[PDB]
Amino acid sequence: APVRLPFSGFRLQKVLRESARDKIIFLHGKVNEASGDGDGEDAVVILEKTPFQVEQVAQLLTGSPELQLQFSNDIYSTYHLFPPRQLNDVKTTVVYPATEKHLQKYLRQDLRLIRETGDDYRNITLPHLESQSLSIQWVYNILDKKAEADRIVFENPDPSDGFVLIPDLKWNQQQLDDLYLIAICHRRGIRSLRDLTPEHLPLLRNILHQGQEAILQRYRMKGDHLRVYLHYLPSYYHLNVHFTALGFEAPGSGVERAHLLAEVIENLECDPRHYQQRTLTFALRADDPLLKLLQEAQQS
Amino acid sequence: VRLPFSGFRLQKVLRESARDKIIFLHGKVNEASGDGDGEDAVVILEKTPFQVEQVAQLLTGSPELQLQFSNDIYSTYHLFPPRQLNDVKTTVVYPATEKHLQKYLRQDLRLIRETGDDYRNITLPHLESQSLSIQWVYNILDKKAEADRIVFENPDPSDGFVLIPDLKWNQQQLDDLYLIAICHRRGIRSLRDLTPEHLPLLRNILHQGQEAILQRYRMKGDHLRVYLHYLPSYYHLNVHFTALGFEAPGSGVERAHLLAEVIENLECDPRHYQQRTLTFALRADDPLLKLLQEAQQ
Ligand SMILES: C[n+]1cn([C@@H]2O[C@H](COP(=O)(O)OP(=O)(O)OP(=O)(O)OC[C@H]3O[C@@H](n4cnc5c(=O)[nH]c(N)nc54)[C@H](O)[C@@H]3O)[C@@H](O)[C@H]2O)c2nc(N)[nH]c(=O)c21
Ligand SMILES: C[n+]1cn([C@@H]2O[C@H](COP(=O)(O)OP(=O)(O)OP(=O)(O)OC[C@H]3O[C@@H](n4cnc5c(=O)[nH]c(N)nc54)[C@H](O)[C@@H]3O)[C@@H](O)[C@H]2O)c2nc(N)[nH]c(=O)c21
Ligand SMILES: [Y+3]
Ligand SMILES: [Y+3]
Ligand SMILES: [Y+3]
Repeated sequence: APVRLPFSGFRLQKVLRESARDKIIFLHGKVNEASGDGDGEDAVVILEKTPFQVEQVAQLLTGSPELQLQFSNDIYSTYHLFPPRQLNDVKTTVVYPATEKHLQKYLRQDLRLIRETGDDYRNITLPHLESQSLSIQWVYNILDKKAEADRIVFENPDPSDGFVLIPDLKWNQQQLDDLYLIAICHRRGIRSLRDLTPEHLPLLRNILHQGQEAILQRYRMKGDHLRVYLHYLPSYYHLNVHFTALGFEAPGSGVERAHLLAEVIENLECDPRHYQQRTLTFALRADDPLLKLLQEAQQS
Repeated sequence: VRLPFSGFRLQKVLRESARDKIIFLHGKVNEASGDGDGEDAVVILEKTPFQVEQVAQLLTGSPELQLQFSNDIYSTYHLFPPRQLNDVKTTVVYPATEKHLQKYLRQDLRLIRETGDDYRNITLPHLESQSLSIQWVYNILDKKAEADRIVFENPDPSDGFVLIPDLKWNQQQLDDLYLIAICHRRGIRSLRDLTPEHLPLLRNILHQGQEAILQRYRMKGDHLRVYLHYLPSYYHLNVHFTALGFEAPGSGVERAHLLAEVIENLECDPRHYQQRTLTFALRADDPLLKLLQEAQQ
């Protein structure tokens, strides 16, 4: 049965980000303005065109589609095609209420690289962690079985080395070409790559190997078809591991943010304090006060 | 108004990108008309970008949604919009030749984790017995070709390099800035050949390359993603310099290795790149792939 948006009204305030490459748009709206004090609340709505399902397209092309001709020369032609309902799914994500930090995170990237030494992290980034971080209530809801419980693909229930593997928020689950799952560990308080020590080795291994094996069983997708990594910086500071189809150029899979789990494990095995001592490189928005702070300590 | 053929039997997905929302299909057409004799067609379909005004108006109307899930402040849905937002850009090549098929065909990729032993025992012998020609590189290094495109050169034959635009950058804007640095010293095949003896050369590429980009384009270094491919397509050490804001093809974690970190790894771990396992993707029809998989079973 069809539902509604979880608020009334949407009045556009700002296009936060738009891209013709992946055909996505991120909108900041005011919602629920006819109640209470009348100022309404902030919501983010993300709309993304979906990947094609090849069998449905071939079936369309076999018939008489609704078309307009845009270009035509000799053996080459371009049309505008207007498919029937089934091919028209738009993937819609809603963040509501959206905080100021959400609004900042999605906004128009003017990004800059920074190389963060271990000491920068300990002295500058860690103390200012709160401002970088979004609520992880959603993570607790999965781990506590209060949301997404029927989406769990695999769970190792061990309170220290265990994890839950679920389809990622970004994936609409309708085809395997952009397969994307997230694994969140049961153990609390591992903020990021920086907290990782050899004590986490059994946890990391179970994520990598039991995650791959669960994906093989559920989706028939082999491990050499997967690109499995974490982000630094993450947006949610509870360790989370992304399992993506290798054939999908996943957004956020760039060398300036993604770190392969197999390699994180081998670094820990070669070098116990690798993630507390070494320098990690990532991108921050140009006006991010953390950037300013990090730049300042990099001469002063 | 009509497709230039009738009927479509799918033959192969030649290529697709679930990130770019495009697919390239080889079909047989006219199989159930004229003769029975099917002709070849390529049809490329691409989703269209959103227009702000159409989306804002759809959303104020409280629209047509099917819940995927919700958790806390987060929820996701399938939305089936009115016709105006559903446009698919459809490109037809008809009749298609075998040369068109070849142009779009792309092999699927498979991941491989190459040990230090794997490289010594399998990969390097395979490389010794044939690779893509690096004549174009030699020709640049000694100015027979592309001397009119040089952005910067350090002539030192051990520790120097030429910095030049990459062929795929049309140079008309900074948004997609793409340059390549090629070292003067011969016989550094890739990352696997790197030792602390290369540190002067790596540091030069990083530091003088950023300088050059700064004087040439006014682009500061913290705007730059600077890295090597592994595997490279050409086996003569080359470093890529792209605008950070450009999500460049080949800058993914499964291929790209930041130059600054490669330098720091050498400082910390002299033999890193001969001993440690490196991870890359190969085309499913690459002879090296079956070689490595056989070795590893
Ligand atoms: C709230 N929530 C989040 N996820 C998942 O948790 C991970 C946290 O990663 P993370 O902390 O490493 O960093 P992110 O910046 O979040 O990575 P991310 O947002 O992936 O950033 C990478 C890039 O993708 C871009 N992006 C964000 N959404 C989309 C999208 O829907 N489509 C496309 N094409 N790009 C998107 C974004 O601009 C950024 O450059 C992410 O994978 C979330 O989807 C959730 N998964 C489930 N099942 N349930 C939830 O309630 C939930
Ligand atoms: C010949 N040439 C190349 N470049 C640049 O040097 C860098 C080498 O990087 P690299 O050695 O790290 O390898 P790639 O980035 O994979 O390179 P790439 O050239 O993309 O190598 C791949 C090629 O093989 C082809 N290819 C890629 N995938 C497939 C596939 O799946 N199937 C088939 N059949 N072909 C494929 C593809 O068309 C492409 O031409 C790159 O940035 C090049 O653009 C050149 N630059 C200048 N200034 N002058 C030149 O003459 C010149
Ligand atoms: Y108020
Ligand atoms: Y008021
Ligand atoms: Y089927």
